[PDB]
Amino acid sequence: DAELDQLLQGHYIKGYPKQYTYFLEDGKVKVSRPEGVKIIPPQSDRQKIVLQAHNLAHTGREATLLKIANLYWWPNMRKDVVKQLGRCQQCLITNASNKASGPILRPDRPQKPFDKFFIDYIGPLPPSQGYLYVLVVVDGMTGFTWLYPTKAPSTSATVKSLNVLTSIAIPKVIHSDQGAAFTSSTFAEWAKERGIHLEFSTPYHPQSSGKVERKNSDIKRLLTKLLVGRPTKWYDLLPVVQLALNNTYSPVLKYTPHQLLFGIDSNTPFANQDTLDLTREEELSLLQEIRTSLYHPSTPPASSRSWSPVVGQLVQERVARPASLRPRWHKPSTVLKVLNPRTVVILDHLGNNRTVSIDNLKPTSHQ
Amino acid sequence: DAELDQLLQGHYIKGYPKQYTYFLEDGKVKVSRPEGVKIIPPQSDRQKIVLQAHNLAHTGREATLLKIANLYWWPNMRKDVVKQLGRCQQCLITNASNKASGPILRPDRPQKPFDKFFIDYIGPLPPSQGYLYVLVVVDGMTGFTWLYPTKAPSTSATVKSLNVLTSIAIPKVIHSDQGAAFTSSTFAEWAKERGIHLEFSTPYHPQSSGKVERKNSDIKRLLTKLLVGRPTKWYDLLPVVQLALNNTYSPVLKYTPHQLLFGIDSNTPFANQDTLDLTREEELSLLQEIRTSLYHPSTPPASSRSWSPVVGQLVQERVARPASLRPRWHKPSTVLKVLNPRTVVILDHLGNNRTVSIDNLKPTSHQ
Amino acid sequence: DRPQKPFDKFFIDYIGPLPPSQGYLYVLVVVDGMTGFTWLYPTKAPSTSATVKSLNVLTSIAIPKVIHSDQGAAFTSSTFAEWAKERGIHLEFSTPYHPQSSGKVERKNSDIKRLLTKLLVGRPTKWYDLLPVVQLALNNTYSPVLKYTPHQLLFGIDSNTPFANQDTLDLTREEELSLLQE
Amino acid sequence: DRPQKPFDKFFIDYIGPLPPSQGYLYVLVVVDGMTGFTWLYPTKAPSTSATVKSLNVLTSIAIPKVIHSDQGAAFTSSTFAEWAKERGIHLEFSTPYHPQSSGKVERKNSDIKRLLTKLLVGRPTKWYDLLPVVQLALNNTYSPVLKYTPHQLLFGIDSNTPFANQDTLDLTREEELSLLQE
DNA sequence: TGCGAAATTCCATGACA
DNA sequence: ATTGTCATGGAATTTCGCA
DNA sequence: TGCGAAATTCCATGACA
DNA sequence: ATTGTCATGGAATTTCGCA
Ligand SMILES: COC(=O)CNc1c(C(=O)NCc2ccc(F)cc2F)c(=O)n(O)c2ncccc12
Ligand SMILES: COC(=O)CNc1c(C(=O)NCc2ccc(F)cc2F)c(=O)n(O)c2ncccc12
Ligand SMILES: [Mg+2]
Ligand SMILES: [Mg+2]
Ligand SMILES: [Mg+2]
Ligand SMILES: [Mg+2]
Ligand SMILES: [Mg+2]
Ligand SMILES: [Mg+2]
Ligand SMILES: [Zn+2]
Ligand SMILES: [Zn+2]
Repeated sequence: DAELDQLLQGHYIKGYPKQYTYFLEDGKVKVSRPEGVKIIPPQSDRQKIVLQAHNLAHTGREATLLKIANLYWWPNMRKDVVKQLGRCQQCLITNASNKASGPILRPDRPQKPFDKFFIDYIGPLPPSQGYLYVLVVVDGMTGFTWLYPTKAPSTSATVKSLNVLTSIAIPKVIHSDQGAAFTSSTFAEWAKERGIHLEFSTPYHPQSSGKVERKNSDIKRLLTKLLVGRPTKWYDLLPVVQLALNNTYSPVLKYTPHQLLFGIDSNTPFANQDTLDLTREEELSLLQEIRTSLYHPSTPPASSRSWSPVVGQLVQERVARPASLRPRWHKPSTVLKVLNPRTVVILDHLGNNRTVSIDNLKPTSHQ
Repeated sequence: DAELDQLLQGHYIKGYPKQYTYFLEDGKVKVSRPEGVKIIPPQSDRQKIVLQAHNLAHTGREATLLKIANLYWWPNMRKDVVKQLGRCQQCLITNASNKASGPILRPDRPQKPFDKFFIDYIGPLPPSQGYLYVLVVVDGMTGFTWLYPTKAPSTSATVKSLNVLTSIAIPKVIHSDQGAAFTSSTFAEWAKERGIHLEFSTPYHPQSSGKVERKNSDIKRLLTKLLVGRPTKWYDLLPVVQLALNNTYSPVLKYTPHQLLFGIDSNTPFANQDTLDLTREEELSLLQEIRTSLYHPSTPPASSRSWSPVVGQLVQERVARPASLRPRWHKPSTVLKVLNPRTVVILDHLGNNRTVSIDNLKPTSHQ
Repeated sequence: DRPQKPFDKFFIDYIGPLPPSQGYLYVLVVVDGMTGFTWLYPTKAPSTSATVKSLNVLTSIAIPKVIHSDQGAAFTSSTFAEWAKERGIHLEFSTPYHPQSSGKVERKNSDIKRLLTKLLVGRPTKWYDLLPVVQLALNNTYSPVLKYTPHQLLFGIDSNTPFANQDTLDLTREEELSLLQE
Repeated sequence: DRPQKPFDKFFIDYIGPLPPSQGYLYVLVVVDGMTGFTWLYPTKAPSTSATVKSLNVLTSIAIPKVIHSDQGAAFTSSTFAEWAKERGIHLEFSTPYHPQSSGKVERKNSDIKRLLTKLLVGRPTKWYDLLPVVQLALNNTYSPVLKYTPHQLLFGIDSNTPFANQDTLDLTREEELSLLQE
């Protein structure tokens, strides 16, 4: 009222351009703008107007302004619109993001065999000999894979299988997702007794176990081919598939996982015989050079509209299993620490510290 | 034998380079190559060798050759390898494609309202007033949407809802996916009685109904926002959501679906009043110009490794619901006709003619 | 003064009681004043509840500035007044025993009553299923004054169902005998 | 002549019958000739079936060129010969009553028999669970001749479980009294 | 004839089972 | 016999208010 | 010192619930 | 407190056989 009063008599007010005529009509301050005559509401009514227009269909910036512009005008309207969008809890937790995650990391290949195992379960598969699942264990450095059929993705089945595997060697680190078989206290005690450090993917991010996931693809692809035109009796094929994949060349590496593990082929078809005249010591010397000269990929280019996390930034975690007609995002949380450009610790929506992947985060819009 | 015989005595044979020495040892023709001494098998044994090496793990071109190269050499080995890869039925139907589909078409917006309806079902939703599904009807030209709650995605529920809708106007064409409610003979008879042509998406390709699918997203997004912190009673919100979306501005169009349909806002909040001084005839004249000047997107750039179908090409249709450990692709079929760069008729794996999207096809590898 | 426009004024009235047709006895008639476009809603009673339920369907498509009706109890109730007030709809009533609308709306409501009568005979209990085709006929009827159909004035295009063959709209001699018997 | 290599020759033999441990009575011992690496498989019988089942696990990790054994019935059966022939494995038998292997394999099999005896006393029915730690100990044992453990010669790296404290491998006075009582 | 800022346009991102 | 679509919010671009 | 062709390398595509 | 991966087959590039 007071601000609009001096505008009616001709005094200049910052934000209101002077070249327009501000008159009164029907008890309302109006202005003749190129798009037409618009009502200038007092400052004390603009928040309610923005809220009424936005709440019609919970529209974004432009779709909300187009509604308001049909009747009203005032300085810096979109500023007030964005101010309401950032305060509408329903939009913040339901809307999608339009900013992609930063480019993926390509973490270093483990230096030695048995430095880091990646493990995961496949299944449920069609029942074969009473078995439904396959425990998959891939050595990070070599890609050498062990297959164990199980009746359940349970801790007890994991421990039994790994007790057999660890008869050959004990790994430094075992990496796995946060499935129930690997997060139980029983499995943690099993690893501590053997000096094995357990490493866990961020939740709901199978990329982090990509080493084994990618092997799972090859396992099921070969099983599918061998089972064409036959009933899905896969139990007896696991040893075949294990041996077949462990002696398959990687075209970019020029070596098989067996070769990276032992430095010499065993009595398998088409065995390589290049080191036949070398001694075992000379063979192992060549093997050490091969392990260190393997091709390693680099981080891809960031997309044109990616975001990277910053300490103190407001971010929102993706809802794990969102119910029907329920929001896909949690309420905003704060980035406590940036472990790497793709991994952060947030002050969780429950109050806890949570280590998550930025693939399961979006930056809260409108700051 | 005969070809390898003249090679042992020093005669030149095409394909075998002359600068190498071809000798005999252990009853086998061998050659000293830079990588080492390799066995040269006779022509009559090379197919079996390629097959044995490939069948170890059903490997691709390079991974199969690396096996063969460990022991043997002969002219143009990869040529024989590719010849076997193109004949291995298990690989052709199980392997993935590495050639993307051609760029998407952006078909013309229908010229007039009621020229083409797009219809689809949403659900099952949480039970609200005994209802589980929502029939969605979007006019192609305007985007104006009608919402009907149903207890099942059935033909009877579709006919009842469309009999109410068609009280206002009859559309030329109704487009829908191949769901059961829209493909029944009862629904076909219903449309023929009213002069409505039924148009069907290619199977398993919701992109083709993208007009309604995109509206389904907005419908569920607004329902989610309105139901935050409340039980999911969505039945009474359908009329609200319908009105709210039909009067929401599209930022790229600068108009609401209601405006594109009627040329004037009804008594809704923030109604536009720009044509208040025009007559209805002048209003409808401006509306006709607006309908013809709407922004239309163009075909995006093709990706660097896309494929486009050609008449007579061997292609494979994606398996609809592939069972566990079963191939993801059907046996090769032939392209009969190219309706458009993204749609073809194939001689189906059952012997029938099938109109499919190239998104559900891959080109058969190795010709 | 501003030229007349669609959604400026909706004229509403009840037709009935009719013979039962799938449990419905009345028809709520809604006519847009400017275009003459007609919406028909079957109800079981000429009550406020039935009126609000039917108009909630229509007002989820378009909201009028003014609703006009006579002094019927369904329209003058405090509940219906609150319903209109919640939607920003002004209610306008004609003087008791002096129904007043417009020439176009008067003639349109005449056509509706006559078209229903012509199709009631022979099948008086099957009018619920015929309501869609009745509205299409009414809304694609050429207007001598405006020289456009209601469909054309409302959507600004031609229709896909142009009604060129007009029903006689007068009962044939055999239709009159069957109506006197009923 | 070509230098000796891993997988050139696997030496196999049965140890047993042992006290029952979770239903198993025998141990199939497999030793790689070049590295001395040891695999232990518990079986319920020294039969061809039990041998094929255990070696199918091992031969899904690595296949030897030659398998060496004595003239035991499980190893000289026509079924086991067909099994080896299907995998391209040549079977090599020692002369009856004249067991012949290598100094490294002889001493390795001596260590296995002694290490098992030292851990059998006090818990003669719990050796099934101890088979993993037994192989780790054997395969991470320093070789005086080759100056490398079997683990080092097989994988070309150091191990994450280096066994620095050697068991006495000789029964203590109290362990001898408990073994005589059993 | 040019400046700083507001307003408009652009468009990558992601979801419709 | 058929075919993706478009709300969203930071960024890039254009226009505006003034001189 | 250069040519045609074979061989090798490159790398976008897609799937691991 | 953690992090994508790699077989695949046309295409692009390099090497080979010969002069
Ligand atoms: C995105 O999917 C998820 O949120 C997690 N799903 C699992 C997946 C999963 O979704 N795998 C698919 C998949 C998607 C993207 C990738 F980059 C890798 C994958 F394996 C999984 O492979 N395993 O082993 C799981 N194990 C336990 C619990 C969940 C999963
Ligand atoms: C790829 O998913 C399919 O094969 C088809 N699924 C359906 C989908 C579906 O998968 N929708 C998701 C979806 C994915 C990609 C798109 F470009 C649009 C979509 F709606 C659907 O929306 N409707 O309505 C269906 N109706 C009947 C039968 C199937 C669907
Ligand atoms: Mg998992
Ligand atoms: Mg997995
Ligand atoms: Mg559908
Ligand atoms: Mg759909
Ligand atoms: Mg009345
Ligand atoms: Mg023996
Ligand atoms: Zn909102
Ligand atoms: Zn194959």
